[PDB]
Amino acid sequence: SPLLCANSAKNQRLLDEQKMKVLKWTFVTPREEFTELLRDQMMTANVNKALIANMFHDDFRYHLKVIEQLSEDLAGNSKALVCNLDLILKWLTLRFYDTNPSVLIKGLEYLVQVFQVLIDEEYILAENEGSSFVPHLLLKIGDPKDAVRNGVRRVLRQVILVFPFVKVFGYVMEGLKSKNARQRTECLDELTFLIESYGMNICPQSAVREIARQISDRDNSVRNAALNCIVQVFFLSGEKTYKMIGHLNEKDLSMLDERIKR
Repeated sequence: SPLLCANSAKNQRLLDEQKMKVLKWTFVTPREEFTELLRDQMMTANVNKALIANMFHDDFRYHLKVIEQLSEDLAGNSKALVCNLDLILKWLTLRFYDTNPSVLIKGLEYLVQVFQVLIDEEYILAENEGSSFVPHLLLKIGDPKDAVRNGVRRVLRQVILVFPFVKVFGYVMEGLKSKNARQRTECLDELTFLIESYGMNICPQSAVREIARQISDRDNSVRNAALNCIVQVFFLSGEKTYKMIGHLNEKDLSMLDERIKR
């Protein structure tokens, strides 16, 4: 019984969601209705039933096992992975809310192997796969742990190769609303990377406004990140930036300009 079955069941899952027959995979915190839906869908998809059992075990050590098994299975059976990609991405989004660093690091490593396969096979993420996955992944970009943050960034920078970079930009932008200052800081740095990489086509005037608001943040790391980001906008946009940043604390302007230069 292979771990994952190459079938076309993803079509019905995508239709189910579009037609409102199952919950859209979106939430602040995942509760049991999402766990039951995912387990139902994996059942229906002929995912190995022992794997399913391990997937929804409470003990994180069975999650590490699941990831190890999927990682080994990926070389020989990439077709099956792709056929079940949406289920696997969903299962990892649940693991993003668990507090175990080992599970995050190993899940992120696996994801790097997965997205490399998608890139190599020229697979294009369904709208639903991207939407179900990226907001939850981005939640970890501000993790306390260095290896988690690096893993999230590595995966995120693969996602943009197989999913619209304008949509990813949008999801990163949402991170500015976090109550967590490290989340705001890391999302700001990511915006800077994306703007340097894609140019101002990816960054409308309204986003610039939004980014500039973060300069007045009390947390010094958020302030320094927003400044670096507006500076990068300045290098691509020139004095028109000053019309885009809205209207700022003249202390900011001093900090902005003294970073704009030097």
